[PDB]
Amino acid sequence: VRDAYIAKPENCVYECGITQDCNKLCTENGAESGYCQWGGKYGNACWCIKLPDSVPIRVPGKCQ
Repeated sequence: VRDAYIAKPENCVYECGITQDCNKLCTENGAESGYCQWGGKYGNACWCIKLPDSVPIRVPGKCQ
């Protein structure tokens, strides 16, 4: 597993600061940890700590 910017398909980010449940969603997904990254390359997004291969992250492209 490895840290990264967790997201939801199709290639879509997960805004935070309003839900404040990144740690829960991340953990449940199978990640070691997670939180709300307020200030990232693509703005505010739910960050994930230690994510399994099966659970990829947001990739550079369009959303569907």
